[PDB]
Amino acid sequence: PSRKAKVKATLGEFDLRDYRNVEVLKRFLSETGKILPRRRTGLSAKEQRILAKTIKRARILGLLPFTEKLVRK
Amino acid sequence: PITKEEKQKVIQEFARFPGDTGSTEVQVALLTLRINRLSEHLKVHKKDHHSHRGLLMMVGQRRRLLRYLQREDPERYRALIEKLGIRG
Amino acid sequence: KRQVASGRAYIHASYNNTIVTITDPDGNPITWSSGGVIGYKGSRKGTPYAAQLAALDAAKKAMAYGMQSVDVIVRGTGAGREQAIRALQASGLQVKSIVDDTPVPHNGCRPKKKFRKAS
Amino acid sequence: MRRYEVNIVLNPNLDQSQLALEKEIIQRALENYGARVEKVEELGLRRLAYPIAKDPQGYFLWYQVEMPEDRVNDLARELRIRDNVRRVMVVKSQEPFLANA
RNA sequence: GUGGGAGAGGGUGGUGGAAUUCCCGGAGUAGCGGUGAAAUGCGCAGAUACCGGGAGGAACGCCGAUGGCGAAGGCAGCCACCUGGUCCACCCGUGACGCUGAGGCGCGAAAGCGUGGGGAGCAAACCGGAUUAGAUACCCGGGUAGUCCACGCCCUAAACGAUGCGCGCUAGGUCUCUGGGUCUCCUGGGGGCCGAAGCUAACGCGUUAAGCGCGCCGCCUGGGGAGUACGGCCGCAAGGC
Ligand SMILES: [K+]
Ligand SMILES: [K+]
Ligand SMILES: [Mg+2]
Ligand SMILES: [Mg+2]
Ligand SMILES: [Mg+2]
Ligand SMILES: [Mg+2]
Ligand SMILES: [Mg+2]
Ligand SMILES: [Mg+2]
Ligand SMILES: [Mg+2]
Ligand SMILES: [Mg+2]
Ligand SMILES: [Mg+2]
Ligand SMILES: [Mg+2]
Ligand SMILES: [Mg+2]
Ligand SMILES: [Mg+2]
Ligand SMILES: [Mg+2]
Ligand SMILES: [Mg+2]
Ligand SMILES: [Mg+2]
Ligand SMILES: [Mg+2]
Ligand SMILES: [Mg+2]
Ligand SMILES: [Mg+2]
Ligand SMILES: [Mg+2]
Ligand SMILES: [Mg+2]
Ligand SMILES: [Mg+2]
Ligand SMILES: [Mg+2]
Ligand SMILES: [Mg+2]
Ligand SMILES: [Mg+2]
Ligand SMILES: [Mg+2]
Ligand SMILES: [Mg+2]
Ligand SMILES: [Mg+2]
Ligand SMILES: [Mg+2]
Repeated sequence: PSRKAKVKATLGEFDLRDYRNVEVLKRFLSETGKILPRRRTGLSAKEQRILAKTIKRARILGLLPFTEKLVRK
Repeated sequence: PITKEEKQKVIQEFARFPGDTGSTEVQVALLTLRINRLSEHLKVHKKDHHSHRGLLMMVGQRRRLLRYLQREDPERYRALIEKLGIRG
Repeated sequence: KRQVASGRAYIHASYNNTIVTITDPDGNPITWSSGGVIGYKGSRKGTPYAAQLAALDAAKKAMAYGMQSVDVIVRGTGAGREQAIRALQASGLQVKSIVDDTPVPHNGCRPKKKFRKAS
Repeated sequence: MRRYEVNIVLNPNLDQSQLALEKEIIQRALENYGARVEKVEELGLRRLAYPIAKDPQGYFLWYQVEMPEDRVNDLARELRIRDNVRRVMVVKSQEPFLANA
């Protein structure tokens, strides 16, 4: 479980409240559109809690996927 | 909602002297403010009970403060009611 | 009577059966097969071996249309899902990719009592 | 009055004239509902993560505004009256919350 | 009071994607489904599997936790509006204004009731298939009320922490959520676990007491008969107290 590391560890200083930023947000989703758990995100309680919101917003806007297809099954 | 200039307006209206914030008159005034606003909110939204509990609590607080004021100085009490136009 | 030669292969696998459709690039099917398409009738349709036979039958019928390479897409968890994929790779059809498209609701509809303790 | 952000996603297949038209209509509704535009960002055509109205792309508009909140919902409703307007999302503005600070 | 904070707290209106069902179209043909195994059932009036479109209802995957909010029941897609509670910092204002609370008033899961809508999925009753010594049931196929909305009732529960509310006092340790700070750590408010003293019949509780105390409320006095009978009050009824 979470064998590479820390999505937060590799990234710059970024706004968690920017739902309009696809580049940064796409890193917090798995292969499927699923939002990564805390083990993977490396975030904190309210950090994660905010990220979920902004991601869901971006999904509504059409910038991020709700779900994806898995490859090489 | 209740903004800051509104609240400050009512505070400086019922103050007993410049600087007074928490005297009984001012508190009864603020409670009357919040109660009126909230009851207006409950005129529609009849199905919001969780706020209605708040209304009960605010009314309770106002009535206890007024009970105190009536007990202490009946003149300030009559004055307060005549000013706000409560009870009845 | 097509000459498709490149297409899609849908493996839909439940616990009770495995049905394999093979389609043109636009998704319109060409040939299909299943546990019941081969001899099996009862519970044996949900077998991995029946899944192998189904995949192979479907692929044979597909290469009859002059099919060569397919993109495999899998829906469902059941025995002989993977065995269907394996038969398909071994079929002589070139498998360009495998994908799990298996549908899941995001808490949509009430399941049958068998499937309860879920939503 | 409060500070908002209006996200608008339009038809990428629009030509110049009709696009200028839709933008004009947006401006007019915005003004008519009492909004002042502090900043506007036109991102242009962008790739959606999934089709909206059959189309893989969308035309993005962003308007930071100030306005009489009691009139907000209506504005959004108004913005969605147009056929060529695919998405409208109005958001209460917020101070940026940074990680890696 | 001023200045900040977190939150599925409540109400109204919007809106998003996944899925299910049904309908239209394309392509395709001999089955699908379902079980321990089957049969009913559905399919040559072309099903299942695949693609595109449409209609409609209901619930919101990941995030999601050993988490948060609420007095309780309970509360989870996203957006806005309306609104309740609460915590912290400053130590600014009032000056005992406090606690509890029989009655009263209000809130109160699910099922149920009334009127009108709505009805995709699920499904009491019912109708079928099977299993069985028999099968009423378990298992399988259908399936009405109901489940959803509005308004009005009903007032219950393992309405559970099986632990009434408030305040003061009595070792620590460890994880956690949320504020503040001279930010390795100290300080405040929550949520957990191990444990001092002590308590307990034991199990266990142990600064989130079941410890040491004070105040006020509710309650108990062997089991069955029985939460029955009678009476009263409430309810449209079921029924409740
Ligand atoms: K009890
Ligand atoms: K801090
Ligand atoms: Mg079978
Ligand atoms: Mg191959
Ligand atoms: Mg529109
Ligand atoms: Mg809420
Ligand atoms: Mg749909
Ligand atoms: Mg058809
Ligand atoms: Mg027949
Ligand atoms: Mg025929
Ligand atoms: Mg219908
Ligand atoms: Mg509960
Ligand atoms: Mg608030
Ligand atoms: Mg002082
Ligand atoms: Mg003094
Ligand atoms: Mg009390
Ligand atoms: Mg009363
Ligand atoms: Mg009830
Ligand atoms: Mg009900
Ligand atoms: Mg009814
Ligand atoms: Mg059924
Ligand atoms: Mg049944
Ligand atoms: Mg502790
Ligand atoms: Mg604590
Ligand atoms: Mg603590
Ligand atoms: Mg001891
Ligand atoms: Mg202990
Ligand atoms: Mg006796
Ligand atoms: Mg009884
Ligand atoms: Mg009883």
